[PDB]
Amino acid sequence: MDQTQPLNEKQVPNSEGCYVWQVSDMNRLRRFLCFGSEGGTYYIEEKKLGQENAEALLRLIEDGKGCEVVQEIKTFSQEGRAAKQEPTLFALAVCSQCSDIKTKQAAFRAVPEVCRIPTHLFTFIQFKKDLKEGMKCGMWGRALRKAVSDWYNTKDALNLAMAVTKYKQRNGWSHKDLLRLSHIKPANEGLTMVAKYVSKGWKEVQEAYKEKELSPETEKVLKYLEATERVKRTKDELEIIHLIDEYRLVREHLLTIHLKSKEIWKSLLQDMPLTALLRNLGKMTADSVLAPASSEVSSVCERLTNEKLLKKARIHPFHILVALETYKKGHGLRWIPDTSIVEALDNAFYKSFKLVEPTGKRFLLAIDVSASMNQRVLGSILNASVVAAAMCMLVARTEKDSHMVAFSDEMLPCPITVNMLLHEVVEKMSDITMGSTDCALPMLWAQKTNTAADIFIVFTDCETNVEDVHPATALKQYREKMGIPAKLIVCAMTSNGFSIADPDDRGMLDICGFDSGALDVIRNFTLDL
RNA sequence: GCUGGUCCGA
RNA sequence: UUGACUAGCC
RNA sequence: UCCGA
Ligand SMILES: [Mg+2]
Repeated sequence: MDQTQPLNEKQVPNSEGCYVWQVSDMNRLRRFLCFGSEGGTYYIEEKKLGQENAEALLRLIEDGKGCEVVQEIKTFSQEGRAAKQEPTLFALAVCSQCSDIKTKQAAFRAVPEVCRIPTHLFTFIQFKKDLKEGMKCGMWGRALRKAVSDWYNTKDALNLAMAVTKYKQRNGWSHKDLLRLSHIKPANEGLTMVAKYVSKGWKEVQEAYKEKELSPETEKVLKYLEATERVKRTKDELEIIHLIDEYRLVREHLLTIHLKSKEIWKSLLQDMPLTALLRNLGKMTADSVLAPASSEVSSVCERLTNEKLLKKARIHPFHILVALETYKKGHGLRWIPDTSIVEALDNAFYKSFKLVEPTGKRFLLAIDVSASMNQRVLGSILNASVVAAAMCMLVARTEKDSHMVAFSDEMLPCPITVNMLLHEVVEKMSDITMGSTDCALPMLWAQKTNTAADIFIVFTDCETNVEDVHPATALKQYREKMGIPAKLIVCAMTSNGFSIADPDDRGMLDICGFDSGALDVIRNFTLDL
């Protein structure tokens, strides 16, 4: 009895034809939320992968778990546990469409909390448009009109003014489009002004409010909207700098000619929101606004390493990782990556995760480096082995008693250590992918060598394909031969529906890579909590 | 007063 | 933007 | 496709 044979009737064949278990639908939902389906996997094509997860979603709704789905989507969104928004928004769109009335109602109820910025709302609505044929249903019923109307009417006019000028339109939709389709009725004078600005433009608003009496709050909105117009009618460096300071305008408010100015950037740097700062490190370095040993460089490092703000702004470790890698590249533009910035990014990476108190148990961390793990993740340049290595570094730095190992169809030494800097672990890992997949190795190896481990964490895509015993079986053998209640945590690295964890074994757990809140689930499972 | 749906955006 | 239609609710 | 702590 080996992997090419089913262990029981509950097992199904994976992409290689070997037998594993079907991961639960709620668990597959989480994998989807964290990895999406873009780029598909080594075995499944993008489109097919998308349909598979969409199928699982519909199955959840059909099984009457639609409200649990929405709750899970909302939780991931609010806590920022997922690197990208597309998957959560696509899922919310499905739930808001054709689902049972309860599911649909919970979904729209979650719109304000899930769609925080215009880009989210625009993307959500576009997916509902794409789902319009496949789900045989229209989208502009009273519920969507109401949800969109509330999105605008429950917001402070001045804040909305910032939102509609910074994000005029994204992913196919503009605010004008939404107002036209929602037929919103402004809830106050500030909203009416903004609605008028979005629908007819500045000139219209100006003529509409001339000789008109306005509260002091409305006056603020008018002045702000005017500033966004004024900044586009001048090439004077100082006037722009003063408007930025005065109205806290951001990069999105400026013209191309303005972004060539080192001084405009320095003033832009003053109150640059966190994500924008992270993504423009390369640009500002090339322009010398982030000069070596400068005062800006030092300021930037302090912002990137402040755990409180990283959480507040919902900065995800994967964003940190991607930024780190491209910044280190030194080209995108050409620049000398600042070593202090590079060190701060490494530091922020770990801080971006939801940290927890250590358990003090013995962990054996095994990274799957088989050929399939060369698959790209989240449309980035980083493969699954690289991403999993980053997760291992996280766990290894949380649990002092951690041992890292690698494997394909044979055990291999791990070329990374707990003291390395992230960019270094990345370089040491993108040449390792090779060979077949034997997911039972870690447990078999530990037994053979008498290595004591309380927890086995295996980072893989669960596409095991060697004529060796089932990993579940290897785990059972380890428990008996070593006299240790070892547990296996399967850290999924894709959104396929396969798992080597035995559903009937309370000692085996399914979770997925780069869920910024995964360290919490691991701690609870480990401590039997 | 309210909430489901069809149409109306680009 | 500040709907049309339709189905229904208090 | 740039989440104002
Ligand atoms: Mg493989």
